[PDB]
Amino acid sequence: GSSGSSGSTMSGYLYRSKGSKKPWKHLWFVIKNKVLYTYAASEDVAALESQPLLGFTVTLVKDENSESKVFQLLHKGMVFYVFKADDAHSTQRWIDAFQEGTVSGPSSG
Repeated sequence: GSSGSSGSTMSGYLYRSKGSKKPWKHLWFVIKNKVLYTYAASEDVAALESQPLLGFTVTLVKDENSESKVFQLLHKGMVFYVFKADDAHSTQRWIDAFQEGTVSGPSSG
């Protein structure tokens, strides 16, 4: 329960990695139709890749660079790729953004 609503679920440059000690990758990402699309530039003409968050998972990682500003994209239980967010606040967003992506929301009403 925070932030208004004006734009896509989440969109911002992040750093992809296959784990620690691995080289980061500056790429653009977006969340649409509950799918994690890949990009290169904000003003891109087409997504580099597209991967649905159906069955996937997310979790916070200790990491060395950050303490709680970087997460990992789990898939079936195994880490698919790493992701670093600007600040902690952001991370949480991406996290919940990735968490609420695989799920469909809790039971209400």
